[PDB]
Amino acid sequence: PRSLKKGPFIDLHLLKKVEKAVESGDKKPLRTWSRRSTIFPNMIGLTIAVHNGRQHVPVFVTDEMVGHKLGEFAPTRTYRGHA
Amino acid sequence: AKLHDYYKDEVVKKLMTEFNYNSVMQVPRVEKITLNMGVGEAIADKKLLDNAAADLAAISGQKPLITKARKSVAGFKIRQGYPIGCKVTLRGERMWEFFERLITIAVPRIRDFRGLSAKSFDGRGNYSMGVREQIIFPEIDYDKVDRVRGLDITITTTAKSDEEGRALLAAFDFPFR
Amino acid sequence: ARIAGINIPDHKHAVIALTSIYGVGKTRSKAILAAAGIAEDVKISELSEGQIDTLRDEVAKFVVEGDLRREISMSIKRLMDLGCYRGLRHRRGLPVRGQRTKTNARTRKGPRKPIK
Amino acid sequence: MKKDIHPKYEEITASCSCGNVMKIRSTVGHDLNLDVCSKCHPFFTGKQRDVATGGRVDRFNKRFNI
RNA sequence: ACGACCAGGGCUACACACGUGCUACAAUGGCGCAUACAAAGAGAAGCGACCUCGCGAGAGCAAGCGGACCUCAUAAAGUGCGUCGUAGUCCGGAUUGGAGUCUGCAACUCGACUCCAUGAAGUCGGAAUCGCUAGUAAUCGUGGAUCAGAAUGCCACGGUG
RNA sequence: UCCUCCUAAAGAGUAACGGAGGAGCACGAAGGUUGGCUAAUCCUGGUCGGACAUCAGGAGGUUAGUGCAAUGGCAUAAGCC
Ligand SMILES: [Mg+2]
Ligand SMILES: [Mg+2]
Ligand SMILES: [Mg+2]
Ligand SMILES: [Mg+2]
Ligand SMILES: [Mg+2]
Ligand SMILES: [Mg+2]
Ligand SMILES: [Mg+2]
Ligand SMILES: [Mg+2]
Ligand SMILES: [Mg+2]
Ligand SMILES: [Mg+2]
Ligand SMILES: [Mg+2]
Ligand SMILES: [Mg+2]
Ligand SMILES: [Mg+2]
Ligand SMILES: [Mg+2]
Ligand SMILES: [Mg+2]
Ligand SMILES: [Mg+2]
Ligand SMILES: [Zn+2]
Repeated sequence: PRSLKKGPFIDLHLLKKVEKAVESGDKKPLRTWSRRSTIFPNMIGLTIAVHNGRQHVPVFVTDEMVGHKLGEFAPTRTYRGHA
Repeated sequence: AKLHDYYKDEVVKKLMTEFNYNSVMQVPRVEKITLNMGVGEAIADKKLLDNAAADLAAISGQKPLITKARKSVAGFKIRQGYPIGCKVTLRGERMWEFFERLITIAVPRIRDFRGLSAKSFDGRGNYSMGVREQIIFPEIDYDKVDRVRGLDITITTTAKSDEEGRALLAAFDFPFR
Repeated sequence: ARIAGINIPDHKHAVIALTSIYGVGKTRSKAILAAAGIAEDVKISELSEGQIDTLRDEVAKFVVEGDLRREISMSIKRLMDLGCYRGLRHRRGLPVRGQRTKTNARTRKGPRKPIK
Repeated sequence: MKKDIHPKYEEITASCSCGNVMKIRSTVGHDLNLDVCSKCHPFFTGKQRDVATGGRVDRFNKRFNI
């Protein structure tokens, strides 16, 4: 993982979109290609449509979803089985 | 009979208060404790039954009654009359002294003990629990034994309801939860 | 010879029979015996019961069998309930850490499953 | 009770690490030294402490400052 | 547009089959402490002492070096003493959880390493099959290229033999 | 050849190449006596333990049992120790 001295990581355009949806108080799904951004505690309660390579799957943000990144909730390989 | 004296002096006064019974004979009381080991594997060998009865004879100092099959079932490959388990009925002072050694020694010797259930009172006050492993009693030597048995305890009391027995064991600080 | 719920073999040494505890290893067993002042070359035999009580207090300083198994199951079911990639790997039975599943995933996948 | 078929059931003393000296009737014969008793078992404090969920937001804010 | 630009994903998937390798199943050994003997290489957007802090990977300050000068860099196997005493073990280390470091805009998919805990299979391998004739096989470590980072592969080096 | 039920018409008996089933034994205790006991099934709770072993309680009240076919009996048990 990343060093603590660097802190977390998040895209600036994402942190501005979070700050906008916070101040506006709108619950629109934020579509986002930032699969590498760590979730912040101010992101709790938002639908964020994480890209997977092909489309945007919506992720409601939970308390437990704080210390992770957005890509963990957007699986990129679809596998059902061989038979 | 130490807990029997503690029953007779403080539990009856407590329950008469917390239920507002008309008579003192209306209070619950414990009647018997039954110690079963269902040994369905003794059809393989008698020695497993014969040694499981030896361990439980050490727990409660009575010779166990070897129980047999009431009828025959084929899913278990048993016939009517095979010795299939062992039981011990405990009454009186030997009941109270086992119940003291139980709630004082053996329940703390449970691995990962985290409480009992209050949902095991068979709708009519009679409590039933089952232990996974006989080594929680200190009567059994750990090197000397070879096979992990298990038994089940059935406390039969005179409480009509389920809560009057729950309050009775809680008056004996029985670790429900 | 009975620490933290379970029994402990007497013929082995101190650090090893302590390492029989689910939650300690040779490191933490050295930290236990160093905090109890007990030499490592002694057995669980020829120990004072006061030394074993000091040992029980030192083991009680850490997280062990029932607590540790509860915490491990809580972390796994936290990933299960989140539905992250690690949760999906934990419930598909597949390796979590990014290993290969084309070949050599036999620890998580068990023995071979023949094509029928 | 019957006479011979039963094992010996004799009053002995069982002392514990919390110093809970307790005399019980048992089939052990020798005296007993315990590890935990019902007085000193962590059923009333330790199992309550041993859940220990902890917070994820608090972990996040703990790891740094803005 | 079968051309060009960008983000994200993929080339790392997984009922399975094969090839080439690594580590093992231990006592001709795992352990701990002490200690002896190498060669050949690389280094400036680099190698990075000493000292301090950290259990640690590492961090800070910071000399010296375009290098028979300085650095990578203490060779390990070995030997001496004690230890385990045949067990799925003080063998084996997979797997998984938690805490971290570093590189790099950025380690979710998808990095390496460290610490604590965890401790699978495996007790010498069916039919079958491979390499090797002497400083060889076997075994033991070392270095380099590629490379921000990322080898059990490759290319080289000496030790025992 | 023998047993049981129906046909068989409320005493007995009563036929058909009429309708349905069994027997050609067993037991030295599965007999005698004294003493005692009372089922099937289901519900709940409960270690391994599972639809179903054993254990405790409750409903039920013979729907069970009778060495074997059926019928008639059987709690004073003819049933079970
Ligand atoms: Mg351990
Ligand atoms: Mg791209
Ligand atoms: Mg490829
Ligand atoms: Mg090892
Ligand atoms: Mg050596
Ligand atoms: Mg040694
Ligand atoms: Mg095996
Ligand atoms: Mg072996
Ligand atoms: Mg590199
Ligand atoms: Mg290089
Ligand atoms: Mg060589
Ligand atoms: Mg007539
Ligand atoms: Mg007539
Ligand atoms: Mg008869
Ligand atoms: Mg009679
Ligand atoms: Mg049941
Ligand atoms: Zn105590």
